[PDB]
Amino acid sequence: KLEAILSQEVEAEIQALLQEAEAKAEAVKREAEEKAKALLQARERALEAQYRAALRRAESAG
Amino acid sequence: GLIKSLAEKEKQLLERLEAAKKEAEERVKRAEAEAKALLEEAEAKAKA
Repeated sequence: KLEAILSQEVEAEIQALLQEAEAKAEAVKREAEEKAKALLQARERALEAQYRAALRRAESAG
Repeated sequence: GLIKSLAEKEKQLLERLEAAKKEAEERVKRAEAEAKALLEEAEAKAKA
């Protein structure tokens, strides 16, 4: 019938839009994990540096 | 065939769109907030 056409113009948009917004809610969240990981990768190198420098200084000093 | 078929069907097609737009924004919303709170845990942890 004619009401069955109407349910199909909607039922198409409301999956196109909600599939799109579940891949932005994916995407932001993927970059959020890859940032936190990298802000701790730079933190890891820094600490190392400070320890290699530190020990050399105490060897020289002594 | 009455006009009531398409009339009272149209005013449901509009509700189906509205929930679509809602729960699109209310989903991305969650992710943006969750991205902030995650990177706070990454600062809180990192300085300590």
